[PDB]
Amino acid sequence: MGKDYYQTLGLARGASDEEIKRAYRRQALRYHPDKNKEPGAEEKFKEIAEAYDVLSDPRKREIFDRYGEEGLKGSGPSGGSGGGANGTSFSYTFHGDPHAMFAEFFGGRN
Repeated sequence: MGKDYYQTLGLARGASDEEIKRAYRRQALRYHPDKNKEPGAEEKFKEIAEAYDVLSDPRKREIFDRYGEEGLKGSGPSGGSGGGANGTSFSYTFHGDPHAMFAEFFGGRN
């Protein structure tokens, strides 16, 4: 339905940076390799990692915040052109994967 980052974190849209980190920890633990091994859920984890990605990274934070998810995937206000993609397909920037951030922050623990 909706790829609401806060709903994928599992908290209120008006939550705090700290709560976003903690909420993210729960979710990253939820889909941690040693906790959950399922195809598609691995992609859900990417979507959650993406959710946080922007919450941790001001560079996509403004974007998400400004327009939302569609303005980051390439289907928002200029949907179809995806910024400069023009005719090129493009998923969420899962390259930006704060499982390295997570591994650094919490290390896959509580």
